Amino acid sequence: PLPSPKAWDVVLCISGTLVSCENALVVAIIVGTPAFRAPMFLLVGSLAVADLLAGLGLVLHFAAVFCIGSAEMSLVLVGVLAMAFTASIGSLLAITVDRYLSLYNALTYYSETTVTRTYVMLALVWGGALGLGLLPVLAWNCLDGLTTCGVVYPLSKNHLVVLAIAFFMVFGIMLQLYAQICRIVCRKGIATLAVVLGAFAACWLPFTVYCLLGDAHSPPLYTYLTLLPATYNSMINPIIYAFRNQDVQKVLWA
Amino acid sequence: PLPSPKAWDVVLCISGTLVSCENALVVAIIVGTPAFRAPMFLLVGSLAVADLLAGLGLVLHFAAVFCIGSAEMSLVLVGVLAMAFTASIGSLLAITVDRYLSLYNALTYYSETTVTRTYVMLALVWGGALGLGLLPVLAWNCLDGLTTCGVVYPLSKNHLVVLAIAFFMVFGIMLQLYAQICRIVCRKGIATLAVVLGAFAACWLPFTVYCLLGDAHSPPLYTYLTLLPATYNSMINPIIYAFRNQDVQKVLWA
Ligand SMILES: CC(C)Oc1cc(Cl)ccc1CNc1cc(-c2ccccc2)nc2ncnn12
Ligand SMILES: CC(C)Oc1cc(Cl)ccc1CNc1cc(-c2ccccc2)nc2ncnn12
Ligand SMILES: CCCCCCCC/C=C\CCCCCCCC(=O)NCCO
Ligand SMILES: CCCCCCCC/C=C\CCCCCCCC(=O)NCCO
Ligand SMILES: CCCCCCCCCCCCO
Ligand SMILES: CCCCCCCCCCCCO
Ligand SMILES: CCCCCCCCCCCCO
Ligand SMILES: CCCCCCCCCCCCO
Ligand SMILES: CCC/C=C\CCCO
Ligand SMILES: CCC/C=C\CCCO
Ligand SMILES: CCC/C=C\CCCO
Ligand SMILES: CCC/C=C\CCCO
Repeated sequence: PLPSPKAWDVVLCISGTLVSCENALVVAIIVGTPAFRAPMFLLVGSLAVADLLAGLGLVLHFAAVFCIGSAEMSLVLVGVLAMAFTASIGSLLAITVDRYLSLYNALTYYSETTVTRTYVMLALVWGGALGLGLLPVLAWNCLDGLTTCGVVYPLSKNHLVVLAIAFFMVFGIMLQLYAQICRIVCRKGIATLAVVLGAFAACWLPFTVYCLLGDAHSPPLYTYLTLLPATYNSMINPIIYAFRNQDVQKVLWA
Repeated sequence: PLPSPKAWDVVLCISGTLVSCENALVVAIIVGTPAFRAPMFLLVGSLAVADLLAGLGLVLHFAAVFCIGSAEMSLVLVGVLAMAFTASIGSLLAITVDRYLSLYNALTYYSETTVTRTYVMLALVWGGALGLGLLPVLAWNCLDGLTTCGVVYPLSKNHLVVLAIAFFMVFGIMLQLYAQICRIVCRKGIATLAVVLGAFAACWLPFTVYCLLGDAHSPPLYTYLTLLPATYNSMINPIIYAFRNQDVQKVLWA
């Protein structure tokens, strides 16, 4: 007797499908033409790949939990979603650091070296995504039943709290970065970047705060209500970061 | 008299006494000489006042819980300790940002009167210390029951989680700042900055992590064993930030 899907589960499956479609389009645009090989588009490509992985993981997780039942597969796919979300946030941070460094090297008349540091940032982001996405597989999970399980069933409470700590450190870093970018160029662009930062924060603060204010016995509705904004953020990230470029729009026109 | 204090509380009382003595000396040096009116010395004075308040609060809390029993006085003093620690963190952040901006304006050629930006930072720090140190004297009090007390008995759990969230945002901000200062300045004088940042992280991470990984029924020894480094941080802050100055040391030698 496989569980019958609920409304919220179908909602997350649909959102995962939409995210997968959008980020597949973005990745296909980037990789199809050999023009986009600059270290500026590599970070956008990494973010798009991470979001596409998250969407495909959502769809495959719904399918493998409610259509083709398996117990040793849902845990792996949940780990994959965790890795994809961590990689998405790391790529967002890498895209800001690079953007700040290049306004900074543009109003200082210093030649910029961004051929190796971009590779280092990508390697660090993906290593953090894999090292914070392999814990549910073998290290940190409540499937043993004696590990104070967290709000998410496959994930442990301590692992979730570690993820929240890392996210808040990243949020502080990217609040400083969006605070200096507001000073170097100092008017509508400042408002637009503030709106972008607010859109990023209003989508990830709910879940990353409920992770600390939530208990294992809390209603399952809260998990969906706080995780849906994360999927919405992954949905809107390509629009802000990939379809706002003139070259990508020109490729669309062709 | 009646409570019969344990061996892990006289240590806290003597640590509070040492912190109070050191920061009283620093504040006396700062305020006695009328030459110290620069914004940097104002920030150092604010940090010293916050640490002196923390030490005096520790001593008065020991005296008022273990020598002259009073629940209301104990709660008020615990709120005062929370306010003093929040003000200390805010003053450290203000000192860091002011030092970074001084380096920025020094290695660039733009200068402005920083007599109205330091006042705003001090107002923000000393308004957030009261805003985050008024909750125990307000509805967010756990001694009334039905409030899932945190690792600290008078303080709630949600309040401690909010404090940890704010601290981790501040830690991310000051990790970005201690990386930019490491980039703008640049060779053996940079490891000192790493040592200074360690003398803060290794002191404030234990408690701010145990606030999230701790439970109400957890042993009381953990609270003391993780809050002792927090007192050590306020003990060592004047040595790093006040007795390393030139004018302060010159006045001390006289
Ligand atoms: C304690 C608080 C004020 O510190 C911060 C708070 C947030 Cl939300 C974000 C960032 C910071 C510190 N970064 C910062 C602040 C200011 C600044 C300008 C005007 C008034 C006060 C502060 N200027 C700066 N220039 C380069 N960094 N930077
Ligand atoms: C994801 C990670 C790499 O980002 C950070 C991590 C920490 Cl611990 C602290 C800070 C940042 C981002 N600030 C930063 C990074 C770098 C940089 C230099 C070399 C390699 C990689 C990054 N250069 C910079 N210049 C101005 N800020 N800034
Ligand atoms: C340099 C490295 C930077 C690291 C930054 C880390 C930030 C992480 C924040 C947040 C991490 C979110 C964790 C997602 C949990 C998955 C929930 C799930 O499985 N839902 C199934 C629905 O089907
Ligand atoms: C712009 C504002 C910036 C705010 C930054 C906030 C950081 C807070 C960090 C840490 C908060 C520390 C909380 C102290 C708890 C008191 C424990 C106690 O009472 N022990 C009694 C012993 O006698
Ligand atoms: C930023 C977090 C770095 C330290 C690791 C946090 C996890 C603590 C695990 C506690 C193990 C005892 O159950
Ligand atoms: C814009 C920031 C809003 C964050 C609200 C966080 C809500 C915390 C309560 C989560 C429910 C479980 O306790
Ligand atoms: C980062 C601060 C964001 C606000 C989170 C705390 C707000 C109070 C919610 C308490 C709800 C408990 O049922
Ligand atoms: C420098 C990093 C030190 C982090 C140590 C944090 C350990 C906290 C464990 C608290 C567990 C109480 O249940
Ligand atoms: C450990 C990460 C940093 C190592 C150096 C690589 C980046 C060069 O700027
Ligand atoms: C408290 C908000 C501060 C953000 C930085 C704005 C500086 C503009 O001069
Ligand atoms: C919102 C708090 C700051 C408001 C005043 C602007 C900063 C001073 O230049
Ligand atoms: C990679 C972590 C260290 C951050 C500072 C970068 C220094 C650049 O030379």
